[PDB]
Amino acid sequence: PSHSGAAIFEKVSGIIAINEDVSPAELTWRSTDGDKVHTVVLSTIDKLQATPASSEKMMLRLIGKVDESKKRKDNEGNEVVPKPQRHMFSFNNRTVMDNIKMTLQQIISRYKDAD
Amino acid sequence: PGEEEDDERGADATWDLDLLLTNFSGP
Repeated sequence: PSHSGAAIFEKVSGIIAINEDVSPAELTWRSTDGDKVHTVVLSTIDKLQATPASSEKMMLRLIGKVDESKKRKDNEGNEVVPKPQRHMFSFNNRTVMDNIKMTLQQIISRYKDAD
Repeated sequence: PGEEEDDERGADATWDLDLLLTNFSGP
């Protein structure tokens, strides 16, 4: 009744499960008919947002990391962190999402406090 | 596009609920 849930990506449905057995508590996604599996390491993930009250669209969004240290200037003497790789997960379950986001989200704030 | 979703109604409301824990440094 937690961690494991259903989610969809790129029009491909699958099951989303979190793993708190390994060092970097990560989660992997596996499709049922799409014959695909996406392992998203919460470690590499720094951001996590679910859709509550205001957002009844039931969807979980997790972003990787950001390192501006490797940025690059420009003709306008301006720079910025290299556009990372964000991920927006969306399922047709508002109850599930809020159940898996609450467990996967906390880990971010918990990890970020040490990582 | 027009009669689609997951990118106009069912995918545009999670940009205002999180982003406030211990990321991007701070304390």
